Amino acid sequence: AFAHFVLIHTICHGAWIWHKLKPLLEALGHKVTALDLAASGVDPRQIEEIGSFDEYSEPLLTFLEALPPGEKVILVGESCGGLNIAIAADKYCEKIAAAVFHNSVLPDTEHCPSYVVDKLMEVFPDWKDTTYFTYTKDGKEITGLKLGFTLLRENLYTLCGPEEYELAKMLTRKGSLFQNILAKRPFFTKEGYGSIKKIYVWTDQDEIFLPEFQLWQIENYKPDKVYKVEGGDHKLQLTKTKEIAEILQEVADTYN
Amino acid sequence: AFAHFVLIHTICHGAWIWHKLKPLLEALGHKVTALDLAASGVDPRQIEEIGSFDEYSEPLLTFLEALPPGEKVILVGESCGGLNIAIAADKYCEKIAAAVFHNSVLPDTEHCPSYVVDKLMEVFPDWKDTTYFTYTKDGKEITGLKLGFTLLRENLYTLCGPEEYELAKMLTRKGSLFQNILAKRPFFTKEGYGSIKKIYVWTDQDEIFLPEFQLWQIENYKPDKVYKVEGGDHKLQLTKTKEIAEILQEVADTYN
Repeated sequence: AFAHFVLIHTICHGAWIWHKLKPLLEALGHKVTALDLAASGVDPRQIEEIGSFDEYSEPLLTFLEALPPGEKVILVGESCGGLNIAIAADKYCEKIAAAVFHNSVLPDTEHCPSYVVDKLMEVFPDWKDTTYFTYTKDGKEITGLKLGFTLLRENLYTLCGPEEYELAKMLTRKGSLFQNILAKRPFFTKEGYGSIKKIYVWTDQDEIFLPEFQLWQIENYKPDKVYKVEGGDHKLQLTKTKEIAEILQEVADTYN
Repeated sequence: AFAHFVLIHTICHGAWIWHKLKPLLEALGHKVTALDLAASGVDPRQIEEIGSFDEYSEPLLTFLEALPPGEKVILVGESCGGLNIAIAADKYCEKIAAAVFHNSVLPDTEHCPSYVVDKLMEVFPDWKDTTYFTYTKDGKEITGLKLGFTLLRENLYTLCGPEEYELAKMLTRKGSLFQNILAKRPFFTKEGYGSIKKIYVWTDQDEIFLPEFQLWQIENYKPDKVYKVEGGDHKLQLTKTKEIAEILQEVADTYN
């Protein structure tokens, strides 16, 4: 079967991270949309204009809003993109056939929206040469970050080629986790987000979303299906692109 | 010998086009700077803010202005980047060891600055699915363009892999040739631009800067050295990355 996959990058990244996977999925016959979220990739906004993870999610919400009635998509979120998935599913659950988490945060409905980010920061406290700053938006102080090039090289792009790591150095931008804003956000709903099918894809060789974290997330909020990819690195859509496409094909054949 | 290469993308592109060549040059021991020009790549400006090719060149001029006395670079410009080279050389000629034209326009000092663009538009009049718009800046009507995806696929990225063409679809932005502004600009100077060493690199399999155009440019304004790369496509830094590095090494060993 064919599906429309909507690929959702993580903070400080853009659609460009999907530049290998998107043509491969298209070569299997799928439709693929790879969005730039707010203040990401070639989006014209800067992060200091964005006040919350919800506002950061606008391009995804707008895209979903534009789907004609009856059209459903499979969302695919990497790393912090799982929070964009949860936000989207609480507005447009009827348009989501399934959500695929790709070395991603997996929010739940019983704890506040910051819960799995808080845990991530306990498991992986040292972001190496990443730099931080603060800005104010809508009366709140927001911590921005710019991912350090050593962190990128060693922990996110560990096994990626030099030409892929170069893209990351060139294209990663200032971003934010909006952790303190998530901490005060209404909880993700059982009727929206809680109802969607959730497929969790990961590798135990991820050097930033470490096994203790990912296995903690799976036990915290049981996915409908788990796929473990052997080898690769945090950026499985670069290091294990074919295996990810293979998994996404199966998802398309299972969930509609 | 080692050099500091400054890589200059063409209109509608960004530093990202150099993502294969930059690490290769670094693997030979060079220093490499790959800039985003105004309103290009992840630069925060939009094209409608930019009024001339000189203003478009600002990041290059600022970078050159920041070089301490005595430091010289080798500029490398692809496609329309040769006009950024000429603008830069009329301000900072003493900081330029050489300029390398990479399937690039080659402005001169005897004709107005638009001369080789006017000729390009005669040789290659049909930009396929490229779209155009107009905006006004500093009292002039400027023609903007967004490169068509068929043009990209067939004429610029002809032999590039699907994952490279995908990057182009994702990351190319609205831009401008500023042709009518170039047409009224003071001529490039003999003392500045005219004095710099000019190395012209091309392939006769370029499907947009066609052989008639490139050979016309070489006869119009004789380069100090010509290198013809066999095969590849317009984006030689993607299809012939090693050959381009090889040539740039020789340039570094010849010109300082």
